Amino acid sequence: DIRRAVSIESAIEQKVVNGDNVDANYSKVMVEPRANMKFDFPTLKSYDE
Amino acid sequence: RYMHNAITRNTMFVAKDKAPYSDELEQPVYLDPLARVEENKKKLVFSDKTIQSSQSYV
Amino acid sequence: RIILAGTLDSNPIDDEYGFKHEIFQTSADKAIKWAPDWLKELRPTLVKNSEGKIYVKTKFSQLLGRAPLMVAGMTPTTVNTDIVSASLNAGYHIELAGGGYFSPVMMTRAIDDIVSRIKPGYGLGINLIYVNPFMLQWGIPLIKDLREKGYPIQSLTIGAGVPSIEVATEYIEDLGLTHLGLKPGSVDAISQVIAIAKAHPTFPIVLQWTGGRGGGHHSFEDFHQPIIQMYSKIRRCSNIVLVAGSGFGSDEDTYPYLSGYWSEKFNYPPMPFDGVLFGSRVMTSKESHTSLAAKKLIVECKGVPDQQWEQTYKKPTGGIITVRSEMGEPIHKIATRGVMFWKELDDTIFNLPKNKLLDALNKKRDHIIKKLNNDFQKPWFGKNANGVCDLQEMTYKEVANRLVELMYVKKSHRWIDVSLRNMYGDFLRRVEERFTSSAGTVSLLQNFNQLNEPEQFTADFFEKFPQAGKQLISEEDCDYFLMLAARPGQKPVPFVPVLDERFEFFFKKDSLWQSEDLESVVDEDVQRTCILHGPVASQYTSKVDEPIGDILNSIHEGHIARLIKEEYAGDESKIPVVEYFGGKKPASVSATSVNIIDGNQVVYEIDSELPNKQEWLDLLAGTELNWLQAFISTDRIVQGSKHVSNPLHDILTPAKHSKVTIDKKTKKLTAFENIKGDL
Amino acid sequence: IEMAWIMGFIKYHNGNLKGKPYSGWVDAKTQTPIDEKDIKSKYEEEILE
Ligand SMILES: NC(=O)c1ccc[n+]([C@@H]2O[C@H](COP(=O)([O-])OP(=O)(O)OC[C@H]3O[C@@H](n4cnc5c(N)ncnc54)[C@H](OP(=O)(O)O)[C@@H]3O)[C@@H](O)[C@H]2O)c1
Ligand SMILES: Cc1cc2nc3c(=O)[nH]c(=O)nc-3n(C[C@H](O)[C@H](O)[C@H](O)COP(=O)(O)O)c2cc1C
Repeated sequence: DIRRAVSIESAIEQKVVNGDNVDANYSKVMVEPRANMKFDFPTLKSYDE
Repeated sequence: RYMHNAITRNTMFVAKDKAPYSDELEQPVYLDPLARVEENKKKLVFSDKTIQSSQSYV
Repeated sequence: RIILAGTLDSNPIDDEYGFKHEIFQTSADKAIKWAPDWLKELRPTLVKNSEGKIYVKTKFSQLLGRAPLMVAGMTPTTVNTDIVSASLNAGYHIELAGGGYFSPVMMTRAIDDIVSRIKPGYGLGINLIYVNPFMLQWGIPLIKDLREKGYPIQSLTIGAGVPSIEVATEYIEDLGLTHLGLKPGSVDAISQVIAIAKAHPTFPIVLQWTGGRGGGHHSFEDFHQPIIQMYSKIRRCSNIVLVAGSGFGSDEDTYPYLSGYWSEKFNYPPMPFDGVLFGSRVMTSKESHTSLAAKKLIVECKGVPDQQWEQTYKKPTGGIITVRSEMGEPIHKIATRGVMFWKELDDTIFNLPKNKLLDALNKKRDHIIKKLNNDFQKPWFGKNANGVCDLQEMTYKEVANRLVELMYVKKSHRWIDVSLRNMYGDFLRRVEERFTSSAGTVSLLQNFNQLNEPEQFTADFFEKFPQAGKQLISEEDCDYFLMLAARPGQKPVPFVPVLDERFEFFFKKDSLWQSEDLESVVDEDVQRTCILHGPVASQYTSKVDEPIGDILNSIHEGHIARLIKEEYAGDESKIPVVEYFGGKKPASVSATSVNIIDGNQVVYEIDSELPNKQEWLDLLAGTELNWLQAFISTDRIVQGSKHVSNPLHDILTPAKHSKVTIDKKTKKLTAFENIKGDL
Repeated sequence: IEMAWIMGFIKYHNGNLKGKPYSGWVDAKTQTPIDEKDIKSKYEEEILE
């Protein structure tokens, strides 16, 4: 709990000093995934193969 | 491309309304084993130039 | 003067003619109510400034204290903050093209760059477009507090539409403007303008008359016939300053219009004009952002005489045709392959109703795409497998590369617009969103500012997504693409992605800026471009890249030489000389200078009742033009390129038991007043 | 998402959705947009049911 609370406090202290406008830029913009329904005919091997 | 378009617009199955041949061509196609559909206006339709043509036996 | 000596039922509401009694007014001499003589009253005359400079004293020059040759305010050309400033320093007045700004902050920035570069104290105008209720949504409130801060904006011309009367009340009284310009096109619009001026008989109103022979947007009405019925009822409103433009490019070209001897063609009295504005004549100036090839094309296109400007609706007339707008308003434009294609499209597809539109596009698809890739400026987007094609037959990688090629100028390493940059980035956000699966990982696109050089970024990016180079654009990522291409608040797309009912919605919108930057054109061929121009004015646009100051000076000097030869017998010494030019009327216009008493060693006591304010100011002013007459009569005091109210203009308000002292030829004014019995 | 589509759980709505332009998957019962991930976590119980 103390390592949790001290972390929270130093996070919010930075969010005040540095301002809440750059701290969102520290959180990386993660990528949402979509579905990629293809049709994908059976894969043709090469001739010599 | 087609599958994506369809599955989005609920038109996977497009019911045909008119046959590839026209009523006046529905018989002449039946007698010619070489008369085959050509395409125009983004449609696959039978014509008269394809029926009993003199060039389909080269 | 006409005296209806038959009947005694005076008087007509506008006093057009006299009645029986006006023979009888036996006040010592005041009976003689003269008739307006336009040839004598408002004739163009000369006047020398104390610096030795010669001006063309008109009713308009008198308002603006400068030559009577103003510059319209076209959206493509006049929006460039350089041409407008570099010609204010030339001494001629310009209205800033408000149409070219979509945000208050951008226009404010441009204004501030203007103020910093023009001479200290000069003022400028702002041309707005009344049919953009969004632009009048934020522009007007901007002008309010900006004028409240005191920026040198000295005019607001409301083009492409005349406002209602009660909103013109707000346009006049609240925002502290000096003069208001209006661009009427219909005789009824002129009636509306007069209805406006009579509502505020003291606030000056600049009536900018433009016929149909002009450039850019367009009017059907002939140039003369409207005013030939209204010149009289206008001049009976002393506040309206009348300016005629729409196809003036040379000094002698417009000199009959200034002099008024143009009416001779119609067996009418000479009907002089106050001032003359300019449109397309200036676009070939050096200080304009018109593309060099576009200026060269303009110089190439021959003019058209006024008697045959109406044939512009049919053929290239000297290389200029009209065409319907998005809303069917005509728009005079130069005639290029792209413009011809525009006209043909409007002629056959766009005139049709909504229903058969789809089919007409279907049967003409390939032919349209032909010229859209060949002759137009917003080309057909899809181009895959070395063939022109539809959108849904392109891989993601080639889609992105096409977006780059059509939204990023590789020469100047910049985007056409940062909002297009954000569109591109928002599209890559969907690409990566697609080709990834249950990742919760970092996106290669954290800040769109990475896109300021996409050419290499995307190229290396498609390595983390190889198959996007080979899987075609999906439909759900295609309709999303379109939904991007028409999101609000974004600059319209520089190409055409589809053929649907919104075809013109992609085809016509924002088809103006490309003449400024032909480098965004796919091949930098001006024949793709939409350049606005006036048919009749083109027969003077013979020199290219001449300084904007030289043009107006070249014509003002011609006017001065002509008016010297004609009305001053080739002798310049006869020209009246004034210290400064403006503000007070030197010609005895209907303004109270008779109750102005001038003197050398003068004192005149005053009490609380007599007089009212304005005439007291005038009494104090003196008749002739001196620094004191100026300072007491000036409406505006410059504070380092500011225009703040005149201090004396209220502190010298008439007061009880006071007295002022103007002694030794105005070498000092001395105001007194009673304190505790003492003065 | 396919089993959702053929069971009538989602419908690819397009156009304006409550004012905003939209081109994507939408719930079928309440007609509110749904990301491509919430499909499983939201319906997998019902589909297999
Ligand atoms: N009287 C004449 O002789 C004459 C001559 C030429 C032009 N005109 C008039 O002046 C206007 C000139 O404008 P135009 O035709 O070039 O524009 P347009 O093609 O009519 O398109 C303008 C629209 O695009 C949006 N837009 C444009 N730039 C944007 C940006 N940077 N960011 C966000 N949104 C943007 C605006 O949306 P918002 O609603 O969000 O602003 C606006 O509604 C014409 O509409 C025409 O009627 C008159
Ligand atoms: C290059 C060019 C740009 C123009 N831009 C505008 C504009 O943004 N708003 C407007 O009400 N009129 C605009 N006009 C029309 C002019 O202000 C004026 O009405 C017309 O040019 C006068 O015709 P003239 O050039 O033959 O004297 C433009 C005209 C030209 C040649």
